Amino acid sequence: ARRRRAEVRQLQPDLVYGDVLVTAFINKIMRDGKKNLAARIFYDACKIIQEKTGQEPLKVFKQAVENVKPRMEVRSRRVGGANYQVPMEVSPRRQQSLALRWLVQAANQRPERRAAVRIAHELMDAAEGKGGAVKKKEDVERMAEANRAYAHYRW
Amino acid sequence: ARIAGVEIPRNKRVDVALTYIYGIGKARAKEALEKTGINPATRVKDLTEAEVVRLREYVENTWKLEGELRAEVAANIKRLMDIGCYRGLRHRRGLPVRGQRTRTNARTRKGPRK
Amino acid sequence: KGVFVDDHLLEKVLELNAKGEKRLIKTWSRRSTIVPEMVGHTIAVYNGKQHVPVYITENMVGHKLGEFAPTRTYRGHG
Amino acid sequence: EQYYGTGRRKEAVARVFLRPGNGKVTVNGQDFNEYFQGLVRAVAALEPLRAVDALGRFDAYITVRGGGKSGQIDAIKLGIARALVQYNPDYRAKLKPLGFLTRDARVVERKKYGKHKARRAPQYS
Amino acid sequence: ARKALIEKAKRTPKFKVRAYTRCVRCGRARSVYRFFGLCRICLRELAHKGQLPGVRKASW
Amino acid sequence: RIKLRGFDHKTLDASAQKIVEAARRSGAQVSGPIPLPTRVRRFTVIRGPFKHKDSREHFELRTHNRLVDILNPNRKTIEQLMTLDLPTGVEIEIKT
Amino acid sequence: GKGDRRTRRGKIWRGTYGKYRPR
RNA sequence: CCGGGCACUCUAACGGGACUGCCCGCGAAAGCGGGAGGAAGGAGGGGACGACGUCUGGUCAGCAUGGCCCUUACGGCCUGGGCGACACACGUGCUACAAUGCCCACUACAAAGCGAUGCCACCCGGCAACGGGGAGCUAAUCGCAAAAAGGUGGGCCCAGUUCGGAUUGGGGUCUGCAACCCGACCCCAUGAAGCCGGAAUCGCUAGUAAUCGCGGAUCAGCCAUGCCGCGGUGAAUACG
Repeated sequence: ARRRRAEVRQLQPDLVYGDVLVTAFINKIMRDGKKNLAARIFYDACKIIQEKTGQEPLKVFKQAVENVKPRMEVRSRRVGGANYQVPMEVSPRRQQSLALRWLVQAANQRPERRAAVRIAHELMDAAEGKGGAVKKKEDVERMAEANRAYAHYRW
Repeated sequence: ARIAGVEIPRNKRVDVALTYIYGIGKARAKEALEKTGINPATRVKDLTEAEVVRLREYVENTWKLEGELRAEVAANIKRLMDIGCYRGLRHRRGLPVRGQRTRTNARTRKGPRK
Repeated sequence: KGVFVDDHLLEKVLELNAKGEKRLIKTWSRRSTIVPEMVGHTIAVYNGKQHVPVYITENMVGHKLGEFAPTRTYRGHG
Repeated sequence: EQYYGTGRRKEAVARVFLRPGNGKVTVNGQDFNEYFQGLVRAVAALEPLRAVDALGRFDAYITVRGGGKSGQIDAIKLGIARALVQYNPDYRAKLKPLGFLTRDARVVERKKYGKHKARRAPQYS
Repeated sequence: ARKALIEKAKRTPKFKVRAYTRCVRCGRARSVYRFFGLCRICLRELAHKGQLPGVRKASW
Repeated sequence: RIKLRGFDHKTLDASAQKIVEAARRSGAQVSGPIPLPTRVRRFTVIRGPFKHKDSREHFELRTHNRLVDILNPNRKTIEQLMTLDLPTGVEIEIKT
Repeated sequence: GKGDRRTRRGKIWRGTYGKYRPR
């Protein structure tokens, strides 16, 4: 996309809750294409959002997204002969991808036995303020603003 | 000791435990469960002396096993290298026997390189 | 079932050991299997350049001919 | 008696008969839920029945040959979105605007001579 | 060793393993297509001249 | 069962409507032209004489099968089709 | 997996049968 | 499966269809944005096709070809060896270091092809490789043939391990005159490294990458993890 704007693909809803952001997390839970295995691990762990802390698997997910989505990020740019990390607002589309991705990583790293077990846990804790993706979101955000010295070094 | 040539594997099952011995893999092991009546399930602490001194009475009697077999295979080298025999001549070299390239790779018979 | 020894050599062999055991049979048959009559002699086997002799014993009966006169010269690297 | 819809999607063949009534579903001589067990893309080509509210206007008989499990599924999606615009040619309204018509030419590509799997190029120096 | 070689493929010798596909207009040993009797480069230049019965250049 | 083999279809599809058209005028009652799935043999070749594995090309052998049946046989049917228009490159087959 | 012959996945990749994968 | 039927599915030939052609927006024109109808729109996806030329690029070892040179040898046959050597060095790759895993049972859903001293249905014997017997096909009607993953539900429980299959010992088969050097396939046992990799680097934009199995060629057999194909599940992202 030197030329064009690089087409943003919509996703399907998910047959189970009809949510285009539930397909977007399951795709990032995916591995080797084996999506049938990618989909259990949600509803395997959605069930773990329901068993433990009896609530709403629909809504604990959708909060855990907004509880890891970073409004300010820093990317390094070259000026003078310097490597200044530039303060910038990470766009909403970048957010979705950013939110979901840390959410898989932080979860995969967890010391729990089954995959979904972690997945649920993380989602729970993200909305609760204390996850692994939630550190990373604050890390980037306060990495920015620590760098507001480079705010007009933004495009 | 405990069982067989003097080895010990509890806290796991009996069959997987019988693997852990020299001269029994996964096949000879489930052929011993056949010939004694033990059922591969039981967790070795969960076996009682009877079916464990039954175990032994068969396995310590049929095959060889610990101490030996190490000496038995080694006398298939003791003779191989004392013989002709090229194959025992690349035991005297520390080199791959079953005809692989040595120009490249070939490490597990030489060890990490120098 | 199947054991292979050329039979131009086992012809001499069962003619040599028979008609007064000598030794020193030169041959180009390392493909043969050293059948148990060869026991105690001296076969001069061809590795390609040289006829390396072998003093045949019991310690190697079911064995072939060409393992016993290796084709390559090693000695070392360095 | 029936309503018929030809379905394909990437080397798949799904022949449907929207024989009216309750809503029970057989493909290749068993319940949709028996054949398509495990699969979560398996709920499905019954979704075109959700664009014209007719979960309770049609049982189904289907024959299917080719591709794979979820590749057969998208065939019946053209096979159920066609068997409804056939019944009521005024029901493509909320079918093509809802995008359940058409047939996706999203085929697996010819492996190229040189590139290890169509495009996955060899590593160089 | 080359021509006296191609002669040697024409005369089956001591065993049945010992035969191979040499070539005809090529004296070529490798990449011998036995259906065509032709040796990958034999094959190709005659495929372009059309001296090969209904052998198309593909495209799909 | 008049199993018509061949390489070229346009020459093969002029004579399988020839023993189609002509036996119908000479008896009964001609099974129309049935086309079997063509059996394809390919040849992928290193274009260059030497090394150049990176560059090759694709050649195929399309030998398309064609069957056709005669329903009510008759005489004059195998004597109208005893002497037949060729072409230089078409394969025949007789059965019943 | 596919290099451990003495199992199911090992024979398949390889194109073989026996005990751990029979016919 | 029989009748029975071509509507299907499929097969394989000839046709149809997209044309910025219709509207809206802007533009001098061409042309861009957006709309409808449309199976597909703006090269719809891929292939094939790659300019005058460049790199004194590559092949005299496919072949031919100017010349130089050898003509009981630089010809030629043959037996045996080497092309597979190993102190090391780099490229392409295979299988991994596990639990989104491995193992075992059972259960589904492809495509492309190839099949006569061939593909071998099916029984019998073998833990098996295989070994007998033996049915059918000139092959859309017999055969390779199993797809695999997946799905079900049980085993494993974080263990250098039911992770991983190297190494070696022994007993075996098949091809073949002949498997010492140097073959694959099988059974038992041995079960090494490796707990994801420094500096560096490669591939790929949609059905692509990833992951999974299947064929074919050459080939007696085979050292294919290679190559040329085929389809199964099926993403990530693109401010610039």
